[PDB]
Amino acid sequence: KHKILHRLLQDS
Amino acid sequence: ENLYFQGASLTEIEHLVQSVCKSYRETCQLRLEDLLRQRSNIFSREEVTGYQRKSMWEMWERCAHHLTEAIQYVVEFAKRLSGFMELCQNDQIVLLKAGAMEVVLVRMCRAYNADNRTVFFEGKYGGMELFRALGCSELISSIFDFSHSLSALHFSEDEIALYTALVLINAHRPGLQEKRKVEQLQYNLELAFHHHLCKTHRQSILAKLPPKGKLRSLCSQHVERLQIFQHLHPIVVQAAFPPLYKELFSGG
Ligand SMILES: CCS(=O)(=O)c1ccc([C@@H](NC(C)=O)C(=O)Nc2cc(-c3cc(C#N)cc(F)c3OC)cs2)cc1
Ligand code: NA
Repeated sequence: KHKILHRLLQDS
Repeated sequence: ENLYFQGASLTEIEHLVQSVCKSYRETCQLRLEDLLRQRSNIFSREEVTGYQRKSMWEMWERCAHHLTEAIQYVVEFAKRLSGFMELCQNDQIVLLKAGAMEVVLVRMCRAYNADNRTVFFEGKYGGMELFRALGCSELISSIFDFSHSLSALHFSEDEIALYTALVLINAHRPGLQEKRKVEQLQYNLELAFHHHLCKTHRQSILAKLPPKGKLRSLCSQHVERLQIFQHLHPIVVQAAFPPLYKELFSGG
């Protein structure tokens, strides 16, 4: 249940 | 939301060429000149034997980590790509899940030396024998062959930038919510790529590019070989595989 993609997409 | 979500003029297509090439230059991970220069730094027979003696799980873990690092640069490229951040988060994730690996496979041809059939891995150039401990020689040789066919095209960095943008912006990916928006973005990126090939007298490469089915088969084989490894070493995947790698290739 990992969710790194949304973190990467959200980080600015 | 974005100019490239509607019909683009020639001047706007010219601007897209420049933009895609810049987004790629800023996220290419390794510079081509560094990769070219290191071609003479080849693993010794002793070093090759060292990799061959490594356990299957330790080789799988090292490759997953290196692939995860390459994928992180692709996520950044996507983020800098015109129109991508204007798509909805579902579409952004669909496109990256289906496409990140494909972009990595295309990018890898820069790290491949067609003269001796070696690839840049962990500081030096090694042949497919370097990966014998993995126990998926059919997938390794198929990736080597793919890198070999792309290397025959003598791709420029600008060509890789434009082609990978198209690999990623694919309106045929299953699960896209704003399909027409992606279709328009893809069309403008196709025009950008084809304009650049027209402008540099490189339209002869169009019939030589691999079929879309080829990148899909390579990605499917990877997912399949990962499931076979996962059955043999489930705690290795769960404990030591990068979380991003698992999110993309083993459903989390
Ligand atoms: C992809 C972007 S770039 O061209 O800038 C770039 C970045 C890093 C590396 C490199 N960095 C390290 C530290 O090692 C790297 O990660 N090299 C890998 C090769 C393979 C690999 C290559 C083939 C083929 N051809 C076939 C395979 F089966 C393979 O995986 C078993 C996996 S990881 C290479 C290229
Ligand atoms: Na090459």
